[PDB]
Amino acid sequence: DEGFEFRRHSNLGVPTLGERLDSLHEIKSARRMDHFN
Amino acid sequence: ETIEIIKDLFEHLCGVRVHRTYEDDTGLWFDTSQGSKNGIMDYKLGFVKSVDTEVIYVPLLKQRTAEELQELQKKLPDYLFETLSFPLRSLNQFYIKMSKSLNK
Amino acid sequence: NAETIEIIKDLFEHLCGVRVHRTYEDDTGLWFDTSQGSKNGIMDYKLGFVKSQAENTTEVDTEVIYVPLLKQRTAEELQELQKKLPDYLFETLSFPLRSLNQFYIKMSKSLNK
Repeated sequence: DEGFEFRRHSNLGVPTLGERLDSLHEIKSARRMDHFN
Repeated sequence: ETIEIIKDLFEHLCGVRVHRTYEDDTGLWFDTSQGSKNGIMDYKLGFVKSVDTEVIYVPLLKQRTAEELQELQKKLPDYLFETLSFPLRSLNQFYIKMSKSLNK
Repeated sequence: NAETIEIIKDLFEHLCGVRVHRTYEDDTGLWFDTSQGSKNGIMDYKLGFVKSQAENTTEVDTEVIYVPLLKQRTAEELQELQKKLPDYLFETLSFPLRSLNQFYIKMSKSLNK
């Protein structure tokens, strides 16, 4: 009985296993751009 | 006020549909569609917080037929064909860029 | 931003530049008290949707009522908008639902002037 760490989430939806993978890849490979003026 | 009522409003107001959403460990994600008769682009928006918020834009070409993507090739700048990261303050600028590109 | 509906509205506020302050339906239709804008300028207005039943179908006909809200703006802000926005955007307007995106585009280009 020591408690635990967790993270909160909205009810926006549970992803698939593939989407979890996709998110990490897309962040990692994203090209940084500051604005679109 | 329901989520369907808000989604209906913005579909007719600024031509954006939200199809699928999910939250994973990196952030909030939205399978999104934008445009009109002139041209439609599907894409993924992800909001990853680090507190500052970053937006990840992922283009989605699968729904596009061969003809509407050769039109897309002419209308879109190259960066809208690639996965982008940008701060949250530029999201509206992004929408306007995408609107003007599709409307060409 | 805990509730899903707040997340959706936050998304459209940052994406389309429109904040919905209230949603309600009374005997005059379905109404949105909204603001649209950014650093360049803000316009307050109500959007009303007047559904009339079609003759031969469940598919409703929708008329949009635009009511600009100037009464609570300062005179200084009101003269800044007068240079950017055409006169009809300071009047109550009505137009079919299908023209709503054109209205939004016309609003957006005016505010970004």
